[PDB]
Amino acid sequence: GNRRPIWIMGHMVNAIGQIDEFVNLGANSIETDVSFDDNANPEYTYHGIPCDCGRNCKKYENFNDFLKGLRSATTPGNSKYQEKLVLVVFDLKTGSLYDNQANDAGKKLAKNLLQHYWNNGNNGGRAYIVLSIPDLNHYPLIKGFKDQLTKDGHPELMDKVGHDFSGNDDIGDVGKAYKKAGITGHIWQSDGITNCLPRGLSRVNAAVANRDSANGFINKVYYWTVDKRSTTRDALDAGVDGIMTNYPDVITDVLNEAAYKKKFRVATYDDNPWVTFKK
Ligand SMILES: CCCCCCCCCCCCCCCC(=O)O
Ligand SMILES: CCCCCCCCCCCCCCCC(=O)O
Ligand SMILES: CCCCCCCCCCCCCCCC(=O)O
Ligand SMILES: O=P([O-])([O-])O[C@@H]1[C@H](O)[C@H](O)C(O)[C@H](O)[C@H]1O
Ligand SMILES: CCCCCCCCCCCCC(=O)O
Ligand SMILES: CCCCCCCCCC(=O)O
Ligand SMILES: CCCCCCCCCC(=O)O
Ligand SMILES: CCCCCCCC(=O)O
Ligand SMILES: CCCCCCC(=O)O
Ligand SMILES: [Mg+2]
Repeated sequence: GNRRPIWIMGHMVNAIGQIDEFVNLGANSIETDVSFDDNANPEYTYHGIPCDCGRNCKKYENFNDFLKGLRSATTPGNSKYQEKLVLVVFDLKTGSLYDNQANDAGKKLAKNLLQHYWNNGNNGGRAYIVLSIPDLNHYPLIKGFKDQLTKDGHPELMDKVGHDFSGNDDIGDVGKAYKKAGITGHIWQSDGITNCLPRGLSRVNAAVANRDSANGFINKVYYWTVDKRSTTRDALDAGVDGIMTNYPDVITDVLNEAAYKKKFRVATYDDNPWVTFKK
């Protein structure tokens, strides 16, 4: 059948200069960490120690600076436009926030994205955005984000926005979280572990099983963080849509192998990241 489109997601892309670095190695997507200040305002694109093996953990920008850089990379006609960069996953580090600030955090995020990424609707960046939340109890962040876009007069930008709960929770628990949030599509399901530690495929298989069942809730599945060819082949054999990596060129090389070229292709802007793939 048709080739499954694959998102090769550059991991921990937190300095503006790293956008080109990862995209030029073959990434069509990037993942970026978002720290929050004491008021639930996004503050930095900062991961900090501990981080993935072989990586500098401390590259960062003021969050709005990174957003303007991301906008340049994703706005057709810009000197720095990268046609290939089509999805951004914001890893919202909401661990520093009280649970009752989750909604506020969503609103502040929407304000920053609207102002600095989507440029108030004036020739904004075109990439699809996944809001990745590490704690199921922070689901009210989603409603906050939405409600803020709506108040600012850009509710249509939600068409470009999707969702992830990244905490490796039980899949049934994740589904219940979405049910509470009233979310019924644009769902990516992360599964993984730092590149420093070994992991099996049981939960990723279960996420794929949910995605491909008639009444499942997951649209796309991604595995993280994968820096090895063997692991890449395993994840692709398992049927994942996305692979998050410190080395996009490693993933690219595997996808360019004759056997894999026949079953997979690098996703482009016209592949809707919210739509479950069918052969
Ligand atoms: C919107 C200004 C961002 C800077 C925040 C500094 C003061 C903290 C605000 C408390 C959060 C209440 C949620 C408001 C959402 C909003 O309208 O920004
Ligand atoms: C290959 C034997 C098992 C892997 C050992 C765990 C290693 C931690 C993750 C980093 C592995 C990536 C391999 C080198 C990356 C590269 O291609 O430059
Ligand atoms: C982009 C070319 C696709 C069609 C190629 C037919 C399959 C043969 C591929 C053999 C592996 C060579 C890897 C080259 C990857 C590339 O740059 O396209
Ligand atoms: O893999 P994922 O669940 O999307 O989120 C990632 C992991 O949770 C881990 O914290 C890491 O290295 C990156 O900072 C995050 O992207
Ligand atoms: C109703 C019992 C909750 C089932 C588990 C839901 C998963 C996370 C949701 C946290 C919010 C708790 C609540 O108000 O339901
Ligand atoms: C829970 C976040 C962990 C990020 C990955 C850090 C790698 C392991 C470091 C350690 O030994 O502690
Ligand atoms: C939190 C739900 C976000 C999805 C936004 C798209 C549809 C919203 C329906 C509505 O207008 O209320
Ligand atoms: C480099 C791969 C070339 C295709 C050979 C086998 C084609 C097939 O699947 O029928
Ligand atoms: C497609 C609907 C997504 C949210 C519902 C999650 C579930 O199936 O329990
Ligand atoms: Mg991260």
